[PDB]
Amino acid sequence: NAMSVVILAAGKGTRMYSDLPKVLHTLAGKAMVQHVIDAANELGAAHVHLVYGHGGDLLKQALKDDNLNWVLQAEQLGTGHAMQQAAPFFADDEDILMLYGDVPLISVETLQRLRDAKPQGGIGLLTVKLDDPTGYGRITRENGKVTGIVEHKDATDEQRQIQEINTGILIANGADMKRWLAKLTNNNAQGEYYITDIIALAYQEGREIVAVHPQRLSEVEGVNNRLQLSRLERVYQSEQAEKLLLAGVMLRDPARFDLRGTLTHGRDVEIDTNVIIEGNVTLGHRVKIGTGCVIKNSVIGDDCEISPYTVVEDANLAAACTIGPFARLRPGAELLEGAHVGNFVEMKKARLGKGSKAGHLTYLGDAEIGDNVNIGAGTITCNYDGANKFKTIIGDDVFVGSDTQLVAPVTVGKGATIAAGTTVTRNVGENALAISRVPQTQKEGWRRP
Amino acid sequence: NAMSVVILAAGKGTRMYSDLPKVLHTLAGKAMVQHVIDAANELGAAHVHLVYGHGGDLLKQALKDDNLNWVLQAEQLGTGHAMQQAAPFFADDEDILMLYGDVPLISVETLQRLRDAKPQGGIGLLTVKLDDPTGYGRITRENGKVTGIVEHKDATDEQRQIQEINTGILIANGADMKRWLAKLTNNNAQGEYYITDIIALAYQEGREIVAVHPQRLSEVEGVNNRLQLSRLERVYQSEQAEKLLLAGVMLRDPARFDLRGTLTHGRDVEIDTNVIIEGNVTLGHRVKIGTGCVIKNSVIGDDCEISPYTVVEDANLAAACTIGPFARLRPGAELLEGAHVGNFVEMKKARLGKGSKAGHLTYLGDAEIGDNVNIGAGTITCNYDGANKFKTIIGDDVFVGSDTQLVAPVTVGKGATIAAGTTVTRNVGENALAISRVPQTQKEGWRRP
Amino acid sequence: NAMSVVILAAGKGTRMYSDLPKVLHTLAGKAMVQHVIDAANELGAAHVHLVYGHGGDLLKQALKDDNLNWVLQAEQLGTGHAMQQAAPFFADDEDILMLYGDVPLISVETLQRLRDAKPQGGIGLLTVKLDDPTGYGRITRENGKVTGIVEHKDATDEQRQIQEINTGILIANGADMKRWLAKLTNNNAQGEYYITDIIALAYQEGREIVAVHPQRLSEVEGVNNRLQLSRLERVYQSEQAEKLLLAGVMLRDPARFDLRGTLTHGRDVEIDTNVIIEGNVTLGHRVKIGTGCVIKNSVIGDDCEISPYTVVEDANLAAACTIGPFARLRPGAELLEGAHVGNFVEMKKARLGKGSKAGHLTYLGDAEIGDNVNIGAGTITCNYDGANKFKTIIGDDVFVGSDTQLVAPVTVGKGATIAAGTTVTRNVGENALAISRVPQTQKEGWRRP
Ligand SMILES: CC(C)(COP(=O)(O)OP(=O)(O)OC[C@H]1O[C@@H](n2cnc3c(N)ncnc32)[C@H](O)[C@@H]1OP(=O)(O)O)[C@@H](O)C(=O)NCCC(=O)NCCS
Ligand SMILES: CC(C)(COP(=O)(O)OP(=O)(O)OC[C@H]1O[C@@H](n2cnc3c(N)ncnc32)[C@H](O)[C@@H]1OP(=O)(O)O)[C@@H](O)C(=O)NCCC(=O)NCCS
Ligand SMILES: CC(C)(COP(=O)(O)OP(=O)(O)OC[C@H]1O[C@@H](n2cnc3c(N)ncnc32)[C@H](O)[C@@H]1OP(=O)(O)O)[C@@H](O)C(=O)NCCC(=O)NCCS
Ligand SMILES: CC(=O)N[C@H]1[C@@H](OP(=O)(O)OP(=O)(O)OC[C@H]2O[C@@H](n3ccc(=O)[nH]c3=O)[C@H](O)[C@@H]2O)O[C@H](CO)[C@@H](O)[C@@H]1O
Ligand SMILES: CC(=O)N[C@H]1[C@@H](OP(=O)(O)OP(=O)(O)OC[C@H]2O[C@@H](n3ccc(=O)[nH]c3=O)[C@H](O)[C@@H]2O)O[C@H](CO)[C@@H](O)[C@@H]1O
Ligand SMILES: CC(=O)N[C@H]1[C@@H](OP(=O)(O)OP(=O)(O)OC[C@H]2O[C@@H](n3ccc(=O)[nH]c3=O)[C@H](O)[C@@H]2O)O[C@H](CO)[C@@H](O)[C@@H]1O
Ligand SMILES: [Co+2]
Ligand SMILES: [Co+2]
Repeated sequence: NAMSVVILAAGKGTRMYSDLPKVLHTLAGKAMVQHVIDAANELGAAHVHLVYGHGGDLLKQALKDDNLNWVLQAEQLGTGHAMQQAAPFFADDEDILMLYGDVPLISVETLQRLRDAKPQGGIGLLTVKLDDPTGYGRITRENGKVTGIVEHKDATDEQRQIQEINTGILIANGADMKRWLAKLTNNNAQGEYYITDIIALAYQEGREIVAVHPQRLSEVEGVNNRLQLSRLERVYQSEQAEKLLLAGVMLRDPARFDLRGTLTHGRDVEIDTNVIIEGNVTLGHRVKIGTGCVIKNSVIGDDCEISPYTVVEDANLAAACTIGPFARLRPGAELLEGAHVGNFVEMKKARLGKGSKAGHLTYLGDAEIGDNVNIGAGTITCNYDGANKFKTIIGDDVFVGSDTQLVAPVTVGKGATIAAGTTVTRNVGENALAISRVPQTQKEGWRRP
Repeated sequence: NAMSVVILAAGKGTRMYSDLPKVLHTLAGKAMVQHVIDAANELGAAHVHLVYGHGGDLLKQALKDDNLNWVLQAEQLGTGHAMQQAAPFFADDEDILMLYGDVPLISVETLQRLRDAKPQGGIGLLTVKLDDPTGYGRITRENGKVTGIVEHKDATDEQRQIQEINTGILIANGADMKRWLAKLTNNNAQGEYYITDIIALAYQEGREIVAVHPQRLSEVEGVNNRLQLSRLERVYQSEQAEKLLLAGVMLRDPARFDLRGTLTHGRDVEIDTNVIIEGNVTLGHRVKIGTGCVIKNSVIGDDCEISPYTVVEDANLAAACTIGPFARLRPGAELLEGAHVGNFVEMKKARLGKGSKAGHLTYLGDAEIGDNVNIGAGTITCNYDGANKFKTIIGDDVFVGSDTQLVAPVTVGKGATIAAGTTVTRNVGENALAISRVPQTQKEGWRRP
Repeated sequence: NAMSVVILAAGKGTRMYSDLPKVLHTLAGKAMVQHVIDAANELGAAHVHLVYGHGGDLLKQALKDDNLNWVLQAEQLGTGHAMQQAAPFFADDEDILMLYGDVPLISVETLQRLRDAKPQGGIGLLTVKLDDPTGYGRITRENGKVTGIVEHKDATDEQRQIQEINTGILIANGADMKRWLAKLTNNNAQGEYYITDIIALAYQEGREIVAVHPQRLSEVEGVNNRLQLSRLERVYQSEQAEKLLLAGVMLRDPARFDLRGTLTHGRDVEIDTNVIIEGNVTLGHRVKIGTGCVIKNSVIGDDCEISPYTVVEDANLAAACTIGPFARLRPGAELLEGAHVGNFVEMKKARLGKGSKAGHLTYLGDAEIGDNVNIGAGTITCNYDGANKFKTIIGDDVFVGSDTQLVAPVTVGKGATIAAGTTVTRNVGENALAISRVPQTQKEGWRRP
């Protein structure tokens, strides 16, 4: 079938105390409204009409989906009024699903359910029964049939007793929506245009409204302040964790895990406490990730062991690598099979070959390191003259003594050995020993301050 | 009006298994009893009478408030007896509020409520209804009026059914308190002096006792062991977190945040998981604090980005700074606008000028660094001859090569450049290149062990 | 009395999505089944019969207890059938307790209770009443007496209403067990051998079955997937935490603490958030452990202060030491009294004497350091020529300048002083100043790229 989605995101989010549009505040690493658009496109929406009021600049900057149609609502005179603005783009032959930009957790499964329930020529409405229905539009039925919605401000003490409430999500046909929308007036408590009136209009036209319910309450919870955003973030993380656990991923504490992106994985992956996964992360089989690690946009091969407090960004680790604790891999770091990176080591745009080790207090940037190479503690590749960055190349079987600086550009041939404390400014030959050392001397009977 | 507070802190805290007075064990970074004194002074108490038994030495050492009057209770013969000791200092014309030193969460709002309820010449009593009232003094009323309190040991099976219990907090007039206190005897189950008897004495004198209730149960919960202290700590942290969230501060996980001091803040501040705030911390607008950071007594300007696992103490960061991950700023560290501090870098009593960068494996202590300065990786300021510490000064536009030691005291002029691996013992001129390098040589066909 | 235990561990654990036997997946640092064996031996079991199906190789590899008797169950035809295999080794004069290898939390106290309840010649059965008894064997009683168990598949709608269910744990005499086991047939819903039938057989023999209940539900919860394992891990950690709190150990957040081994401790020990304890750890009096520390198999003396994010393995710290933040102690690290280790410092097979300090960016391996020694920042002991490792010895009162490398083997005598930036290849005399420095020179008017 055909269907388009309209997302209302023109409301003011003052209880957030922010200089950023409310629907842009993130949850799980992404804008609240991006979550809604994702569900919209995942549902098959043909067009996605974003109705906004202000901060349109900040909005277009952050939102760049293709099926995105921007609709301005200069004045917020109500949800019905906001829909009136988008109406012009509705297709008589297409279904129109309405959503809120501040209700991020709504699921596609529930939206698919609502979809299939919409009566022909009728309306699909999503409702939930709440313990305390205060503030919500009340659902009135006659002989068991939905005949309308009474906003909290307008309901009578008696109607206020109804616990079935309107969540705000509904689907109808473009043409229908258009005829009803045109007949809206604002004679009411709030003195605005209620999109909720269309339920009545449709009913007295003979049409029928069907009400389906969500799988969970959080599915239709809206965000008006940062406490509510916080709450939903935990709900989301708890769901993510459950899925992973049931999928074979062991989490040492599901309450202390955060997934802010996408995780692909093999079998027997084990993740300890307080680990954060961001962007796109791929883990091979039997990968072990110690406590406190932050992994972002990286590939980690089979049998890798990431020790506690290790930060990895845009890195690529081949099989059987061991890194950490306290290691920092920056964009471009690559570790071939069996490579080892110890504590207080930083890598950026550098490849460490098979079986090579960089054990301690080392900085490797803009470097190409061969296999079975040993980088002594304190080694640093000085890759920047203050204007340009230069490359350092270290061949296979090289042994770099502790506290060596390699002033780029420089190449060290296979099997070379670099004396501890050497400042390397010139290429080193294969099988040669490079050194720039002052012989050690002594001064007898020396007294300090 | 006039009012004084009496804090009972002379009881034994044996279930703590500690060599430190029970009321000194901290909650949220401060002694349990300091919490009570804070509420007392915040309520306007004129005098605060601390009734203690032992560890008076450790107590005076830790408690140094001005309105503090120490009252010794050599023997713990009961709460009534403890009040008898403080009685001599009560003012006939002042109200006397009684509190417990091991009930830290009592709120000022609830204490203010009790204050305004106290009948003229009567007593203000705080009561709570509990599911299991075992162990607590039972509140007896007649025709709906509080006529006394029956301690658990003395109540009858029937009175033990009463669920309204005495929390221990009450307020009365100095003179009244004095006449009643003098009439206390210890004929009872426990064989001690119950301050709770004054309720009866006042009633048969014709006076009236009013009972107000707390806002929350935790408000009047007492601490007898470390599990209970733990519980209250989480309650306290949860309240703190809520306030911040509602005030515009985004916390990625309110359950993984700890505030042990005071936090001032601007708008759009974002705090990730497991961050600890201690002492007095001020955050400008849009400050981002990554996971695992510990921030103590520091000032952080607008737009600063603190990366994961960064420890900051008594530091001052100007606007737009970026520090971490794995950075350690010690007392005296100062970063001017746009300064950058990378991983595995430590600063102590050192100022890093505008746009200056200290990227990796570096230690800067007792240093003054100008603007647009670049401190190569591995650089260390050797600020201590073993007896005294000395200052290092680096002018603007200086470029310090990797692995350079600056033996203090030394000054590097503007625009100078220091060769990688240099040991700087003498001042460097402006626009000069300093170096102390051995030319690199090679030994052909070298074989390692 | 005499008693042997049989542990069924031959079932398939497919919902784990693992290549490792289900009962080998760990909880609190140890294999699920090791937990059961521990309780078995702690209960006094004489023999422990492990009934397994596959992965026997991986099982024997990981399990090496002495009283362990391996019984193969090539085909899993039911629990009764599995017991039939172990039957041959039962002693007519001994009690036989049956347990599950995937029910790790069962307690010895509850097992001791079941023990003492077993009627003479009867059966001790453990039962729990569940809200939703679906899937569990149903307990049928007549006139209040247990007369059998009806498996869920076989119960009638009416029997399915019974909420008292069989947990699977039972104890009986060897001889009895043997006669009943021999009379089992598999005419039933599942078409297998139910060990649960023996309850009926015993009843019609005139014997009596007694049902005792566990202290907590988690005690008899089984693990079929990683979500359930996760759940139990938290239950276990929560219990551990409670015990410690009640024993005098202060935990800043009992929900953020993990004990995966054994902890011995003194008084007033304080542990902050996110600390992990592994293997055997001993803490003296008043030890303070900051947030994020990982302590494994170490000894920590009185008054030690471990700062945030410090990793300690197989270390030994004397009294009053201070280490961290960001410190890494590896196997063999030893700190004598009052020693200090700062940030970004790593130690391995090295002893730091009384009052000695290694403040920053330092690596000490295979070293012996005397008392009152000061290791300047950037110091590194180059303990490996690429084939062998060598020892570095530093006498008392030595002062090592920043960025010094000590090429092992080398000895520095008492009171010596090593100039900053020195490469030490030869022994240094007592009270001598060692140096290998190029005098600093300057090049006027130097311009960078
Ligand atoms: C000192 C340094 C700046 C010189 O760079 P360079 O210009 O490429 O080296 P050059 O071969 O051109 O010679 C430089 C000058 O120093 C002098 N020089 C070289 N080696 C010397 C030594 N051992 N002793 C004294 N003077 C020496 C030369 O005479 C030469 O100038 P000249 O034209 O008068 O002969 C450079 O080697 C260095 O240490 N750079 C820093 C790299 C770094 O740490 N980067 C970190 C990136 S994050
Ligand atoms: C080596 C060191 C101790 C000398 O300090 P100093 O006394 O201030 O330096 P001085 O100029 O007084 O001269 C010291 C002696 O060494 C000798 N010397 C200096 N430079 C030398 C060189 N390149 N080669 C050989 N000998 C040298 C001098 O002859 C002099 O003694 P003299 O009186 O016999 O001539 C010092 O430079 C050093 O490295 N200090 C450590 C700083 C540090 O790392 N602090 C960390 C704080 S946490
Ligand atoms: C350079 C190094 C490899 C030499 O080791 P060594 O063989 O034990 O030292 P030796 O005394 O045997 O002499 C080595 C050679 O270098 C030459 N040499 C020594 N000092 C020199 C100097 N200052 N300048 C030039 N050449 C020098 C010698 O002539 C000698 O060879 P020769 O037989 O031709 O005379 C060594 O000192 C070193 O730096 N090792 C690395 C240690 C390390 O960092 N380990 C980390 C473990 S994780
Ligand atoms: C009249 C109406 O529709 N009532 C419904 C609306 O209440 P109500 O009108 O009170 O809801 P809100 O004011 O929060 O607005 C709903 C959503 O519409 C957006 N918005 C609102 C006004 C506007 O002019 N433009 C705009 O884009 C808001 O940004 C928000 O995303 O949602 C409730 C659920 O939350 C339902 O139970 C109510 O029946
Ligand atoms: C007789 C009396 O007052 N009973 C009240 C008291 O019980 P109860 O007397 O049982 O309470 P506690 O023994 O815990 O003592 C209360 C507080 O008084 C202090 N203290 C106690 C005795 C002493 O000689 N000196 C001293 O300073 C303790 O340190 C504690 O801070 O508190 C309960 C609430 O917790 C009330 O429900 C009881 O009605
Ligand atoms: C017939 C029987 O005994 N029923 C009991 C069994 O159910 P049920 O037979 O359904 O239980 P499971 O299939 O999970 O097996 C129980 C335990 O026995 C092991 N196993 C099973 C079959 C086999 O051939 N070999 C083997 O070693 C499993 O690995 C598991 O550790 O446990 C339930 C509690 O969990 C009880 O309420 C049921 O009354
Ligand atoms: Co060096
Ligand atoms: Co160095």
